Amino acid sequence: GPFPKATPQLPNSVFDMFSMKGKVTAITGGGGGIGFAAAEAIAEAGGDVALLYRSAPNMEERSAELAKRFGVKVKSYQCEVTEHESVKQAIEAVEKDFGRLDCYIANAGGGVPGSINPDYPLEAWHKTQSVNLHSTFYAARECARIFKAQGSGSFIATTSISARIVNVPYDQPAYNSSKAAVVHFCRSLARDWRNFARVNTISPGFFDTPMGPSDKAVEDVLYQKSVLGRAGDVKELKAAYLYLASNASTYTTGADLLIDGGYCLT
Amino acid sequence: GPFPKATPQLPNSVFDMFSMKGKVTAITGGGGGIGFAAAEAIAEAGGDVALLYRSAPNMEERSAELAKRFGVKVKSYQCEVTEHESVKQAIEAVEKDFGRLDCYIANAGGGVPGSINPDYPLEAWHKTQSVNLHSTFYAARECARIFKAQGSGSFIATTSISARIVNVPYDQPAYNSSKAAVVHFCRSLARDWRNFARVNTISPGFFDTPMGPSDKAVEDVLYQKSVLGRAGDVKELKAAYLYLASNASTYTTGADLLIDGGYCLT
Amino acid sequence: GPFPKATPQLPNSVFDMFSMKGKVTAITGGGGGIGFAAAEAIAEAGGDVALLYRSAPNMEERSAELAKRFGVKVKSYQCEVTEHESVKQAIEAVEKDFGRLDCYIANAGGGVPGSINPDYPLEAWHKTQSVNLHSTFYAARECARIFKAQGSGSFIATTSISARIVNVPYDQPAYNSSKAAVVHFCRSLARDWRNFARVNTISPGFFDTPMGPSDKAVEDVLYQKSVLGRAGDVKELKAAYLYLASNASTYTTGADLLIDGGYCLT
Amino acid sequence: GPFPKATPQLPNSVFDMFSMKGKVTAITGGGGGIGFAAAEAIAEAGGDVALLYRSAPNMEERSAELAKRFGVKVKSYQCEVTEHESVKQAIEAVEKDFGRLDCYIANAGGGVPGSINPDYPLEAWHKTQSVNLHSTFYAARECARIFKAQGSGSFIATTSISARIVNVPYDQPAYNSSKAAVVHFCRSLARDWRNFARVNTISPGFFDTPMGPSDKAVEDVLYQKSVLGRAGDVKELKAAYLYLASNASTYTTGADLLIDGGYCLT
Ligand SMILES: NC(=O)C1=CN([C@@H]2O[C@H](COP(=O)(O)OP(=O)(O)OC[C@H]3O[C@@H](n4cnc5c(N)ncnc54)[C@H](OP(=O)(O)O)[C@@H]3O)[C@@H](O)[C@H]2O)C=CC1
Ligand SMILES: NC(=O)C1=CN([C@@H]2O[C@H](COP(=O)(O)OP(=O)(O)OC[C@H]3O[C@@H](n4cnc5c(N)ncnc54)[C@H](OP(=O)(O)O)[C@@H]3O)[C@@H](O)[C@H]2O)C=CC1
Ligand SMILES: NC(=O)C1=CN([C@@H]2O[C@H](COP(=O)(O)OP(=O)(O)OC[C@H]3O[C@@H](n4cnc5c(N)ncnc54)[C@H](OP(=O)(O)O)[C@@H]3O)[C@@H](O)[C@H]2O)C=CC1
Ligand SMILES: NC(=O)C1=CN([C@@H]2O[C@H](COP(=O)(O)OP(=O)(O)OC[C@H]3O[C@@H](n4cnc5c(N)ncnc54)[C@H](OP(=O)(O)O)[C@@H]3O)[C@@H](O)[C@H]2O)C=CC1
Repeated sequence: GPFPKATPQLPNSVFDMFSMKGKVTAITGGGGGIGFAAAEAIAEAGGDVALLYRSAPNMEERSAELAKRFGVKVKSYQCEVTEHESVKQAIEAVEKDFGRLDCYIANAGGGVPGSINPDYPLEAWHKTQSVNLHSTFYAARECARIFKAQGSGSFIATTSISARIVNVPYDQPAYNSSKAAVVHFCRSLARDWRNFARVNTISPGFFDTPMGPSDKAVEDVLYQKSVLGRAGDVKELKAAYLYLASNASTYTTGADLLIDGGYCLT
Repeated sequence: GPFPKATPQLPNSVFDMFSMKGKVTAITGGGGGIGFAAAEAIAEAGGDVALLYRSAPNMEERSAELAKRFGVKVKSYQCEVTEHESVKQAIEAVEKDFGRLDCYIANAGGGVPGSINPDYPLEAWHKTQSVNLHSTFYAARECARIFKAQGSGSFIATTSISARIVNVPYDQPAYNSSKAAVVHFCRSLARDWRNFARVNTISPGFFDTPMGPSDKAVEDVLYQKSVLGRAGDVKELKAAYLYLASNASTYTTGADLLIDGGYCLT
Repeated sequence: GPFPKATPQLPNSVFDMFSMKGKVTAITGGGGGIGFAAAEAIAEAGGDVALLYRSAPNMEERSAELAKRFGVKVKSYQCEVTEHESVKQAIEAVEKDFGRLDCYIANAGGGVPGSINPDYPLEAWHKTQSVNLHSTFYAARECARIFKAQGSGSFIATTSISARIVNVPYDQPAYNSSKAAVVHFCRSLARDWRNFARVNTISPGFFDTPMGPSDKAVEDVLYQKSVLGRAGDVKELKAAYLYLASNASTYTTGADLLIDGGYCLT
Repeated sequence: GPFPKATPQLPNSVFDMFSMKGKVTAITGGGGGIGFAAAEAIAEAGGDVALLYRSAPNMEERSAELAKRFGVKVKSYQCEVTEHESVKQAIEAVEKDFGRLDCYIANAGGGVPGSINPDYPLEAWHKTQSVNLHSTFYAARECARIFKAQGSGSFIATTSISARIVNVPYDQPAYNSSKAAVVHFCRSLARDWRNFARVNTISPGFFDTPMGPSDKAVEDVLYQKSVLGRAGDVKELKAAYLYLASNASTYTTGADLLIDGGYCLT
């Protein structure tokens, strides 16, 4: 269009920039460590939250608790992120029940570790790519229509240090490549969607979660590589999700927030 | 050690993590666009602010206004950042006056554009390195002592997109290299101050300040490179400075926050 | 077992380091611009070459021309890279016909451009990931066995500037993702395969092949962004492939060679 | 509209691309491990070489021996890279004695290690910056004139993994930041000089030279971080320097060749 494009009117108050009042956020892996923490940050900011889950229990009860706690709307939705159909239906259910969708957090993830050789099953590769990469694309694709119609939107993917670093001692090229794919996929989206949305990623290091250090051997690697000598606590991501989800970050697009206690420094 | 290092207690509330109450932040370039915006964010979070300036007028008046606005202590200090003695003295004055120093924001910057050839004065090169790079080292060196004695601290340097990309059409290798040096200097400090401080950088794209686009030619490059088709407003750096300065970001260290409206996506 | 690992015995002659005498190289996209250029480089260096193609015509005669021109063995193999069985069968045919496999160049690529939209078919996404990413995984999976049996190998993937920047004016997140994925997949393999092989990528900018600038609007961007103001000529990639394929690069692993005429600088 | 710019004269033979016959290369740190290896690669390719040294003994003999060995012209020059006049004096002498200057390799380096705190002398910071960063600027400044007159040139800086990662266990933010500075300074020159020169860097990991692993604690870090479990041998750099100095790399500008045995992967 004509240049320069309009600078938005912006709150004089930094805390007001963080407000999620009147805004709707959907979060996959909603029942998990990072996902629920993000939900708590956003619910505290006054935002309504859709918690998307697959196998997590008590989600209706956990939703009701979060809603009561913060005085916002929280509803849980079953969503199998490897299935486009399920990803789409969850998004359209959120749009229908809430009236809009301002933020999608593609936070569900997983995969299967292993060296690359003929002992690595072909399905292990594709399940891994499906859960981290294809899932993000299925969500983005459908969000694109909502965000374009609203003229606004914020897409966040939870990536990993594995997108830029190679995990040791348990090789996992599949998971590493799938997360790197997401990082640059989101960057491409930031340009693609420049007229109606921002797109950013958060790359956590090791966090105290069921997806954190699997055993003593990875813990020992963590204590050496993390300059802080410890795994993160999920509260330490809360502000970063809220930062990207809100008007705190209206000039932040195509960015990857590295929250890793210095893991990637050495 | 031992390992794991202890987690740091954090409030249950995401907004309480941003609180700067009881904490002291010193900010060079404190009379300037980005530096005063940062000061406003920190004062809003209840933090005390030392405003470090060189030639900016009415700093005593502007400091008192900010103090009254937010109900915090604000005091200005003359500091020439290319002189280690001036940098050291301002740091020691704030330490003496406020009793502590929790966050130093190495935000002052400048330099001289020009192609690298025999018409580029040696002093231009050295003034540019002094104002961006040496200044930061001078600050870090004296902050190290205070942070180590406190066992806590947050060091922030304002870098630039110029640390990772090359500006056009006006060549400025000196400025670009000086900002790249600061980004990795800071990354080096994050490992080095491990036991007592976090250190991070904020890399703005072009912002509407006296250091924003030189002329129409730079403007035209910005309008097509930035996917948002405009320069930033310093309000949109505010939340990022507070993020890093506070307990919002306790597992964030060695990071470079890119806030560039997509300039670097390409 | 113990450290340090043995330093390889190497020629005093730098030109001898480039020799591909007694080495077998397999190259997907072998009938294409970049792939045949690399074949010419390796044939000249005295290497035997397996040319892997899908639809390219006259491959038996082109192979014959190359073999005669350079006095090496050259054979063509039909290989559809989106299918694991065809990738594996080609690799195993080469191993049998040539007796060994020293270097594999995962050079075939493609994809479907387009904005991420409900108008972007799921099939287009998966076709794009298949030809660039899955293909590379399928080759690597099978090479791992040969390479470790041998105690040596060099895996090379042709990536793109699209791995690290986003292409304009024609959005293509699928392709950009898939190439980013390959870059870090190869980095993960470099660690994975550390005892028996080296793994590196070459990321070309725009080159004059059928995969080069698709129209005048892409050309105009290229002229602005490449500091050299032109597309590459495939001869300008030849040395980089020979460098990685040979003993010229025995301490080079996990690297991404950017050959882009400065496309990524600004 | 002089776009597109003509593609240079490109040898059809990959080995002819590496030829340095009729080309003059000046190498600081010429008496050192990497520098002399670079000189041998370039002498073998038929290039004339100026060995620039500060304190290295027997340089007149070592030059004469390299010249006789390869049948090229080799001369030595006393050059203190921290002083602009000495850098310029050596450049102008080379130009006068050899007639030309096609390639400058800013290879000299050093510095003083240490944590950043009041015990790190201001002089130590400035020495470190001078030897790595300012030296490179001093060379570039004067090379620009020669390259402009020639319409051609290849500027190479020897950087380090330290430009991209943080060394451990012995902190060295000064050295790290200076090297990072040089990487992006070079990237900036690649654009600046785009009409008459190419500009690239080579980032070695630890190599077996007096600037290699200082003690067994560094060695132990090296053996666990580099996937090849050993320090580099200087022969393993030769081909990379030749690659950048010659027509092997005519579309390669603004690139950083990482040659680190995978040190930066994990
Ligand atoms: N913790 C760590 O050390 C790190 C984590 N990450 C990333 O953070 C994200 C969240 O993980 P985290 O909270 O740590 O761990 P959790 O195990 O607590 O959460 C992971 C979530 O992924 C969901 N999930 C997995 N597969 C599917 C699927 N097929 N369909 C729908 N949901 C699925 C799970 O849902 P459910 O339980 O309902 O089945 C679960 O809630 C992941 O993307 C992970 O890759 C990145 C770096 C580090
Ligand atoms: N605006 C932009 O587009 C971008 C700016 N930046 C960086 O942001 C930072 C702040 O600049 P910004 O706020 O935009 O512009 P301003 O011009 O408003 O601020 C620049 C500040 O630097 C101070 N300064 C310059 N030289 C010295 C010196 N020798 N000693 C002490 N102070 C000095 C000035 O202080 P005083 O007036 O008191 O002399 C001034 O406050 C700089 O580091 C700049 O490099 C990075 C990317 C983009
Ligand atoms: N040219 C450019 O500007 C750039 C190209 N690249 C990459 O370089 C590589 C080579 O392309 P380039 O030489 O430029 O272009 P070409 O079109 O000349 O060659 C591309 C090759 O890809 C092969 N191919 C495509 N799909 C398949 C498939 N499904 N199975 C087997 N082979 C397949 C084609 O084989 P066939 O014809 O036999 O069917 C063809 O030989 C690609 O990976 C591309 O992504 C990267 C950056 C820039
Ligand atoms: N070896 C390694 O592990 C690594 C080395 N590097 C870099 O490689 C480059 C070469 O080092 P390398 O060959 O390994 O080690 P050497 O010690 O063999 O070489 C270092 C060279 O730098 C020269 N030098 C130092 N200070 C000055 C000065 N003030 N003026 C002129 N010359 C000076 C020395 O010259 P003289 O003897 O004549 O005084 C010497 O030839 C350096 O830039 C270093 O930073 C980068 C990564 C790793």
